[PDB]
This record gives sequence, structure tokens and C-alpha cells, in this order.
Amino acid sequence: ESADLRALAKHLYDSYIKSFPLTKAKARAILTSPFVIYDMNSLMMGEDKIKHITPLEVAIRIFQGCQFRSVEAVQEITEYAKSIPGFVNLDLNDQVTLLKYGVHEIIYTMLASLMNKDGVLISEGQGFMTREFLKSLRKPFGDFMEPKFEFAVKFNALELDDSDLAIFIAVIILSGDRPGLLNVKPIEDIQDNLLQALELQLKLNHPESSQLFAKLLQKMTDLRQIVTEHVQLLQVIKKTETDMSLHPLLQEIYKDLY
Amino acid sequence: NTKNHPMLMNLLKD
Ligand SMILES: CN(CCOc1ccc(C[C@@H]2SC(=O)NC2=O)cc1)c1ccccn1
Repeated sequence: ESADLRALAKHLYDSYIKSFPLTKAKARAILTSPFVIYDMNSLMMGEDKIKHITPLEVAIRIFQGCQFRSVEAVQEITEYAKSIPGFVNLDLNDQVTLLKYGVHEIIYTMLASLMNKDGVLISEGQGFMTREFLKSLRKPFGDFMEPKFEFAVKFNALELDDSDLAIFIAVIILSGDRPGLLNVKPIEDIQDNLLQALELQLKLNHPESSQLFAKLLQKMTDLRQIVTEHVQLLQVIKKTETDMSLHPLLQEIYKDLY
Repeated sequence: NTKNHPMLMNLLKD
């Protein structure tokens, strides 16, 4: 029933607004004034002007900035997943497995909302770190962000809004082919109805773009690959890199990821 | 799964 799918779409958009303080609409409104970090000197100036708390090399520091952002993103995503009808019924083991494999895919999806072709909103939109600077970084740090920027440029061309993204994100979380799932049957059934809600959502909200649903689902596999390539580049520098020690939440997520 | 991932479980708990 179309109306039951419009009621699922509305519930997810309402929960998405409640779960994610920096939405794409606010991000677009800003990107169209945050402190611009574009080189070494503007970075050092930036973190005194500007979302990092602890007891106390630039590449490592920026990396710990992103880690800190991740940990809070997982918390928003977890609070959002819990509102997806039927998620809090799945085998608690499988809730954990969906979270585990879904959380970075959502992070990069929502990171695209904060990106344009030249940089990214940081620290809830009070900063803007340039793509060039991120690329200029040394060793393998200059390659962390670049695939995200390339994904975001293509993904942002779809012109999804937050109401679109609320269902797309939910579709991603409820993937039935995550390694180690116990009960894939009720997960696929939840996902199947989210996909119907997404499809109706895209035909109502984007009547003019044919095959947007098709283009969107192909992006889902892009996201999986981005995370897989990040997993490895993370395991690359856990050998050379002496100064990095991943946040506990993140080393738990990454543990036997890929 | 649930054995490992205590941090995930506790975010899911409430
Ligand atoms: C570029 N920005 C915006 C956020 O950009 C992000 C880039 C990567 C991640 C994923 C982290 S990083 C990692 O290796 N594992 C994770 O979960 C999360 C956010 C910065 C940069 C510095 C400080 C704060 N914000």
C-alpha cells in the first residue's frame, strides 16, 4: 500500500531529523562563516579558533579529528537504526552485525552531504578543510580522503535530499548479505519494504530523473568498496605508523571487518 | 557478534 510506504518514509525522515544534528539541508546552506583550513598554518590557527576533547604531526592530528567525528557519527547512526521498524527485533547479535558493517557506509554517505568538489565541512560546520590540503598530506594520509571526495562528487550529482537519504541509509543498514548474519530472512524482509518505500519516495520526489533508483542502488556497492579500501589502508599504516592508536569503539568495529 | 563488540551492544541497549 502506497500510503503505508509514505508513512514509513515520513517516520524515517522524522527520526533522521531527530538523530542527525547536521543534515544535508543545513550543510548545503552553509556551503553555499566557517574557518577555512587550507594549509599547515591555517590548520594550526584553526583548532584554537574551532569538537575534539582529551587530556591535551598534522596528518595524525587530522586523523584523530576524523576518528572523534566517527565515534559521534556511530552514536547518531545507532540511534537512527533503532527507529527503523523491526530493527530492534532482530537477533541482538545481528543488530550488532548490521551496525558493524553498515556504520562506515552511512558515514561516507553522509560525509558527501558536507562535501563539494573543493573541501568538506568539519566540526559541525564551523570549519571547512580543503580537498587540496587533505591531498597534500604525507605518506598514505594524503590518500585517506580522496576516494571519499570522488565518491561524493558523483553521489552529490544525484541531488538527493534528506528525506531521500533517510530511506537510503536505512536500506544500507538492513543488508542481508553482511558476513556472519544468523537470521538473514527477517532482515531481507525489512530491507525489501524499505526498498519499496525508497522507490516510491524517489518517483514522488524526483519525477524528472529516470532510473534514479537504479543509479542509487549502484552507489550502494561503491560505498562497500570505499569501506573495504579504507579498511586496508588502515591496516597498511598500523605497521609503519607508531603514533596512531584507534579509538576503542572504532577498533571494535574494524576488528574483523574485511 | 554479541560476544565481542560490547561497545556496540551498549549503544543498542538503550
Ligand atoms: C575531514 N573531516 C571531516 C570528517 O571527515 C571524516 C573522514 C573520515 C572519517 C572516518 C574515520 S577515519 C578512520 O580511519 N576510521 C573512521 O571511522 C570520518 C570523518 C575532519 C578532519 C579533521 C577533523 C574533523 N573532521
